[PDB]
Amino acid sequence: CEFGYIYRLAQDYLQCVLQIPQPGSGPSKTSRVLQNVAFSVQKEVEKNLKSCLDNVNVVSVDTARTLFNQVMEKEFEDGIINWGRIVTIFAFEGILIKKLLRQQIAPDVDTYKEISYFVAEFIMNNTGEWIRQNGGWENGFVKKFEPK
Ligand SMILES: *CCC(=O)N(c1ccc(O[C@@H]2CC[C@@H](N)C2)cc1)[C@@H](C)c1ccc(Cl)cc1
Repeated sequence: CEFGYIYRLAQDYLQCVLQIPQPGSGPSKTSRVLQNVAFSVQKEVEKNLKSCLDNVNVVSVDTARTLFNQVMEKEFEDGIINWGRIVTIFAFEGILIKKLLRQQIAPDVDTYKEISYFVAEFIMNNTGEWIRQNGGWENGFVKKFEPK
């Protein structure tokens, strides 16, 4: 799976990138596994996209949503879904939140909550069926990516 679960994953990942994990009992096992794998992918994508990223201006949540939709169209154009592509969604929201921290006009500290929202909406609406059919986060994602 439902929106709330995926929203919590997307928010936890933005708090990880922004170095502001929520004080308390901490993230779930699924969220901890995803943070590790998505960060590794994010570092590689930032290096590969360096020139592109140096000339982008993520000045608002609306612009971050437009850019996110454009990358997502190119990422899933062949219609296939797999777990690596789903990790790449999280890597792109991590890049967008870093850019918005630096370039947002009239910055708003709760902006990661709006970015998490549209990332969860995309994941639920476009990959939600595939995820449930492949075991969800607990019996699909975690089983594939948890430490050996
Ligand atoms: C610099 C180009 C650009 O502004 N954007 C962009 C287009 C396509 C990308 O595709 C990556 C590489 C191929 C796919 N596997 C994904 C990346 C970036 C826009 C649309 C954009 C810039 C920055 C961010 Cl973080 C998101 C989108």
